[PDB]
Amino acid sequence: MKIIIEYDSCWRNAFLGGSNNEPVPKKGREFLGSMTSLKKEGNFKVCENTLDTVMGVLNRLIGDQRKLYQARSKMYESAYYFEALEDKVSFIDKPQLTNEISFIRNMNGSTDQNAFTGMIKVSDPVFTSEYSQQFWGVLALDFTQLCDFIIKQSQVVGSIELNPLSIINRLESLNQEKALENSDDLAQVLKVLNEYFPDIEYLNNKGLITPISIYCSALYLQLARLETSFNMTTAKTKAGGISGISKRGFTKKDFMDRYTTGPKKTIWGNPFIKKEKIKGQGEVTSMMTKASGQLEISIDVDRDKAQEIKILIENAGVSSFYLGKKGLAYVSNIKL
Amino acid sequence: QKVTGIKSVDFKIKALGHGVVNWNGPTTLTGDDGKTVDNHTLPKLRGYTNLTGKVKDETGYKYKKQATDINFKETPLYISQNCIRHHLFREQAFDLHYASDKNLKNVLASITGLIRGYVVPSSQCKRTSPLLLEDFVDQLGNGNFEQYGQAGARDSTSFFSKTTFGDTEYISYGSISIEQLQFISLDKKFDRAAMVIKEGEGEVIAAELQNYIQSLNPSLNPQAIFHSNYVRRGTIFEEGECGILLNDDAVKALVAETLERLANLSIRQAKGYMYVDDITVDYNDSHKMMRIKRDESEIINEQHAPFAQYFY
Amino acid sequence: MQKVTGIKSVDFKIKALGHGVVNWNGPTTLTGDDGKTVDNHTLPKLRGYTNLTGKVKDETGYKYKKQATDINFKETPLYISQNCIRHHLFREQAFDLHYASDKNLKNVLASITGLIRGYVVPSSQCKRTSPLLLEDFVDQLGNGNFEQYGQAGARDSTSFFSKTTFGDTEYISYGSISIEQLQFISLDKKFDRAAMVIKEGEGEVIAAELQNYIQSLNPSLNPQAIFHSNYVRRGTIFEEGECGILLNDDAVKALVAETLERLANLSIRQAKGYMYVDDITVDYNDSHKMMRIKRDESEIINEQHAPFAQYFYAK
Amino acid sequence: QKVTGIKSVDFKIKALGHGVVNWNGPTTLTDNHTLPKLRGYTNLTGKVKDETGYKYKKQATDINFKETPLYISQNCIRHHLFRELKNVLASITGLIRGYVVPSSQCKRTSPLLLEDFVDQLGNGNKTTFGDTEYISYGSISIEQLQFISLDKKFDRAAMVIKEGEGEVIAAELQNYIQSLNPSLNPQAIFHSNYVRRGTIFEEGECGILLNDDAVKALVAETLERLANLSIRQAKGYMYVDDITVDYNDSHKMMRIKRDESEIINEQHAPFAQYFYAK
Amino acid sequence: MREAELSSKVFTKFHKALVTLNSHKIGISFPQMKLSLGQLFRIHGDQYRIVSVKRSNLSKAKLKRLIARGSIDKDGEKRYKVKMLGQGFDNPYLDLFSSSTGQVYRKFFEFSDIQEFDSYGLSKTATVP
RNA sequence: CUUAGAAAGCAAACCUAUAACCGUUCACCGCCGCACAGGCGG
Repeated sequence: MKIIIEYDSCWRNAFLGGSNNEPVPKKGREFLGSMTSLKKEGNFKVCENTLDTVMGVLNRLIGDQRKLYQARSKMYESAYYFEALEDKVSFIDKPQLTNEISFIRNMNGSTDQNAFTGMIKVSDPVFTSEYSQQFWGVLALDFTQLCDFIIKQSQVVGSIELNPLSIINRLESLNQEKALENSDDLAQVLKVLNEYFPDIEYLNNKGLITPISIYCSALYLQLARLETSFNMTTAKTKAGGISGISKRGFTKKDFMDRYTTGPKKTIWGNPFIKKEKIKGQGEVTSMMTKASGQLEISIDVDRDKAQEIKILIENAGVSSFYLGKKGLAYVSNIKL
Repeated sequence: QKVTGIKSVDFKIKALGHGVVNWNGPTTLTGDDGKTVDNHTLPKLRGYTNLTGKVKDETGYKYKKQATDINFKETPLYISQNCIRHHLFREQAFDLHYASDKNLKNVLASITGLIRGYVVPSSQCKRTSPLLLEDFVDQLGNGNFEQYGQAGARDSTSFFSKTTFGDTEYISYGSISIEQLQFISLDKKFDRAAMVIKEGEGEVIAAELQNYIQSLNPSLNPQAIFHSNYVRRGTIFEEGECGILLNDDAVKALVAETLERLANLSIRQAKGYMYVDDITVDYNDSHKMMRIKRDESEIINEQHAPFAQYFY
Repeated sequence: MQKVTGIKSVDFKIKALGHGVVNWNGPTTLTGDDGKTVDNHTLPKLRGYTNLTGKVKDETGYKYKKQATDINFKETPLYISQNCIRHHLFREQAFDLHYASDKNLKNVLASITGLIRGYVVPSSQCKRTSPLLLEDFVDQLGNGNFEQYGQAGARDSTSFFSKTTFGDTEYISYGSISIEQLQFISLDKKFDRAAMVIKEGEGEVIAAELQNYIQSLNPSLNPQAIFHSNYVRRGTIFEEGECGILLNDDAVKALVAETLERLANLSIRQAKGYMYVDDITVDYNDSHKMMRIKRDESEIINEQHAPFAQYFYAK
Repeated sequence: QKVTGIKSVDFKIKALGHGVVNWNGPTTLTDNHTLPKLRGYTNLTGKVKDETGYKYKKQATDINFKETPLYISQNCIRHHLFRELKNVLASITGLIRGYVVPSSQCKRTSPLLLEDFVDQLGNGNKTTFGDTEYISYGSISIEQLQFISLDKKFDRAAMVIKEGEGEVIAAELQNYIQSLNPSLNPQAIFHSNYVRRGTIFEEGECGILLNDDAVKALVAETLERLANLSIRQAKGYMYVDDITVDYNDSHKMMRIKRDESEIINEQHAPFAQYFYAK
Repeated sequence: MREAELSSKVFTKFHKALVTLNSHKIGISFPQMKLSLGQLFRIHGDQYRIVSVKRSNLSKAKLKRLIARGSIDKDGEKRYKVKMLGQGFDNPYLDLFSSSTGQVYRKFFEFSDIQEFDSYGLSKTATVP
C-alpha cells in the first residue's frame, strides 16, 4: 500500500534541545537558536523525514490525539495500532530544497551592551545633588590619586559631568585597563580595603589585582565616608547598596536600567544564520533549509489491511496538516 | 462513525505587487570578469543555489555562479510564508513575548490565540495554528540584475548591487483546519495544554471565548462549551481531554474573520509592496483534501452544510 | 482596540517625459556581430533583461551571451530605478547624512530627509523607514538602439566603445505614502525602531523643532507634533508601547503635500539625458488594499475627503 | 533658502544639410553594409538560430526612414562645437564641455545638454541620403555652469589645488571670461567653503563662483557657437539655420518643448545663485 | 607618430626652407600617392606631370568678414553656407599646423598627368617628373 | 500530532563624469574687393 503525501514550504530545521519523544518539561525545552548558540557545537540542526516523522503522520491521519511517543508507549489506550506495522513501512522522499534566512523568535534573554529602552534619566537625584559631584568624582581620579584617597584623603576635586552614559563609559575604560602586580605600596591599600571590606578578596588566580575592583570599592568608601556630610539615601538602594556597581566590579545592564525609564532591552530574535570559516572554501554560511515536493510512504500489507487502513482514514476525517514543521501537506493519492 | 460536514476551508490566493518585499541577503557570487564580488544581495528564490561545480581536491573550493546567471522560471521569486504570517498578524507581533501563565487568559481570547497559535515562554503551554499557508510564488518573473552606487564616492565599498523585480503576481494555497480551530485543549495529558487550569475555570474561559467570538459578528450566535472529557469522533481511541468546543456559529465567525484578513492583506516592505488581489474559497466536505489544488471545478464557494464536529 | 478608519495611504500615478537614458546599469559582457564577444558595451537599466541566451554546449559549462543588438524594448523596457529617483528628489541634502552623529541627529529628523526619505546612522544604528514608495519609471516609447562611439585621434585599441541609447522617452509610474509610517516617529530602542536616543526632557524639545519645520511648509496650517512616553500601536492585546512623536492630521497634510509638490516638479539632468514629471494623478485611499488607483481608476478620490488614519494612541 | 531667477537656458535648433554626417559602424546583414545612425533601428529580425540563441539578420534594403529616422548624435555635435591642467579650465572646453583626466580623480560635468539632431525629411535609399532637415533641443544648466568645484569632498574636484593657488586660478578664469566680451564685468571668486542652497548642515566645498555677468558671457559664447555650428564630412554636411531661445525662470525644464507661448527670448531677470559662501 | 602628423610637420619644415631661402625653381612630387597623402616625397630641382595647390574662395572667416563689411543679408548668410559646405574636395590634403596666425588649416593639392614655384614647391604651370 | 507549539533579514544608498566610427582629430584666422567675383599671406 502506497500513500503519497504532497507538501510545500516545510521547515527542515530544529532549534530545541532535549527531544520531542518524551514529555515536555515544566519550564519547556531549552532554546538553542540565538546568535551565540548556533556558533557552538552541533546546535545547528538540519532535519530530514525520518521514520518518526512518517509514523506521527500515519497516526495523525487516523485521528490519534496523543503524542507519538505516547502511542508508542501504549500510554492511554490498550494497544498501539502500528506496533506490528512499524517494521513494515518504507518511504521515499522527493524534496526540492531551498536555502533562505528566516528571522526566528527568541523567548527569554535581553541585551546589555548598547541596549536600553525609554529615556535616559539624566535628572536623577544621584547626579543632581550636592553630594553628587565629589561622590562620582572618585571614578575620575587616576590610579595614583585613588590610592592616596583610599588612605583617608578627603580631597576629591576631580570634576566630571554627572550622567549615566559618561559614568558607564568611564567604568568601561577603567574595566579595560591591564592588571597590576602586588606591590608593597599597594599591599597597604589592600589592608585598608580588606579592613573596610573583609568578606571579599581583591585577587585573581595568580596574585593579580584588577583596577576596576579598586575604583568600585573606593566608591563604596566615598559612600560610607560622605554619610557624615550629607544624606546619601538617594545614592543607595534600600539596604545600602549601589545600583549596578558591586565592590568587585559593575553590572552594566543593571546600571543602565536603573537610570533609564523603561525596562531592559529584549532580544526579540535573530536570523537563522551560521558563518564558519572552513579551510579551502573560505567563509561558508549556513541558513534554514525549506523543502517542497512529495513523500511516498509504502506499507507492505495484505490488501485487506490496506482497505482497513484507507477507511480508518476516512473515519477520522483529517485534512491539510503541516509536515515536520509549518508546511502545507495533504494526501494526494492512495494505492491499495 | 464517519465524521461529516466541512472538514477544512481551502483557498487559492492571487496577490499583486511591485519589487521584492522579502529579501534573502548578500550572497557570494562572481561577476562578468571572474573576480568574486562580496555584496550582491539576492531575494528569496525557489530552489536556487549559488554553486556550479567543484574544484581540485586539494582546495575543496566550490565554484560560484555569476550574479547574472538565474532563471526565474526554474528558480522563481517568492515571499516566504514566514513573512506572510508576520504581516497577517503584524499588530500582535510582540505580544507573545509578554504572554505568561497569569495573563494567558487574554492571549487566548484574541485572533492570535485562536488563529495564529502561540507559545508561552518558560512554559509547556502551546496552541498549533489551524491556518496553513504556502509560499507566495511569483508568476511573472520580471527580475534582472540591478547595479547600485553612492553619490560622492568612487571606492569599491561605495558600490553594491541586487537582483530586483518589477511587477509581480504571486499565487498561493492555504487551508483552515476545523479540527485545530474548533477545539481548545486545556489538559496536559497530550501536551496540548493551551493553558494551565484550576477546577471551575473551564466555564469562565468559555464565556470570554464566547464574548470575543460574539464581538466578531454580533449578528451570529456563537457557543463555547467546556467539558471535562472531550473525545475525538472517528478514532479507535477512548481517551479524551478537558477542553472547549465552539459550536457551528463560532466556527463560522473565525473562518470568516481569517478569510477577511487574507482578503485585505497587504505588505509594504523593502521599498516594495504587495496586496491580495483575488481569493478563491472551497468549503471542502469531500474526502479528498486540497480539492481546490488538483481540481478547481469541484469547488463550493458558499458554506453549503454544517462544519464537521470532531469531538463529543 | 477599535478598527482603524480614515485615509490609510496616498497613492498616485506619475507621467514623465524626457530624452536619452538618465540612469545606467553599467558594462555588460555581450557578443557582437561576427559572434565574437565585446568587453565594454554599457547597458541602461532594462526591466527583466538578462544577457544570457540560456544555451550551453557539450560539457563546457559556458553560457551563451546574447548579441549586443538583441533587445526587445517592449518585453524588457527601459526604466529609472527608485534609487536614482529618490536621490534626485532629495538632491539638496544628498550628502548631509554622512555628517550625522549622536549630537546633531536632532536636525536630521526635522527635515524632508528625516521625515519622508529614510536614514540609517552606522555609528549608532538609529534609523527611520521611508513612508514613500516609488515603482519603476517605465518607458513607454522604446526608442532604443545600438549606438557605436569613437575617440578623437586616438585611433588605437580600445578607442571605440558602444552603448544602447535612447531618444524620446515617456515614463509612467505609481507610488504611495504610508500614513502609518509617516505619522509616527519612534524614539525608543524597545522595538529596534529608535529614530534617535533621547534624554528625559529631550522628547518634547525634538517635537517642537519637528512642528516648527512642518509649520514652515504651509504657514496657513496648524501642525502639531506631540511627544508621549508610551505610544501604543492599535491592535495589540497587552498594549505595550514606546517613546515617540505622533503628528496630528494637519502635520500629515503638510508633509503629504510637500512631497507631492516636490514630485510634481521633479526633473533629472544626468548622463547627458533628462526627464521631467509632466502630469500627476493622486488618490487618497481609505480602503485597506492599497494601489486602488492601479487596478480601478474610477474609484480614486483626488481630494482629501476624510481625516487621516490614527494608528497609535497614548497611554 | 528658495532659489529664484533663471534656472536654465533652453533652445530649439533647426539645421539644414545633405547626405549623412554621422555614421554608426560596420554591420552584418548578409555582407558588410555600413549603416548611418538611425533612432530605434535594429538589424535583427524575429528569427532564431538552432543550438544558439542568436538571431538572423535583416536585409540592407529593409529600413523605414520614417520609423527609424536619421539623427546626428550628441557626441558628434559636441565634437564639432568645441573643436580644439591649469589651462584646460578657463577655456570653452573646461567650462561648457566636461572632462575627466585619467590617473587622477579630477573631473567636471558639462552644463550643456543636447538631444539628437533628428532628420525630418526621410530621403534615403552604401545607403546614402539626400537633402536633410534636422530638429533638436538643448539646455544649459546654470547650477552646473556657475560653480567650479576644487574640492575632493564629494568627488567633484575639477583640479587638485594647494593653498594659495585658489585666487590665482579664479583670476585666470575671470580673464578668459573677460576676453569673450570686454563690455561686461565678469567675476570669478574663490572661497574655501561654498555651500549649496537646501542642505541641513551647510557642508561646503572650496571652489570658484562666477557672477551674473560671467555666466552671461559664457552663455552668449555657447549660443554663439551653436548658431554658427556647421559640420563638413566626406558623405554629407549640415549647418544651423535658426535657433530659438528661452530663458527659463520656471522649475520644470524644456518649457519651450511643451508650450512655445510661455518662453522669453531675452534675459528678463538675474540668473539663479545656487551657491553661497559660508 | 603616424603617417598623418609627420607629413604636416615636414611640409611646414619644407615651407620655411624656401622662404628664408626664397627659391622659385624647387618643386614637389608624390609617387606612392593615391586617394591620400603620399608616403615618399620627391623634391625636384637642385615622368612628365605637374602638381598644384588648391583652395576655396569661401571660408567661415570670409563670411564673418562680409557680415562685418555690411555686404550680407540674413538670407545671404544662408545661401553662402549652402555653397561652401556643398563643395567637397576629394583631393589629397594636409592639416598644416602653424604659429604665425595660430591656426590649424587644411591645404589641398591637385594634379594633371600624361604629357615659377610658390612658397610650397607647387605651381600652376611648372612641370615635374 | 511529525523537526513539541509561535517565528520580518529587516532599515538607508546616483554606475557616476569625459569620448567625430572615422578620407590624415582639424574646410582654420586674417587681408584686397560691391561681390553668395577672383585671389593673396601662414
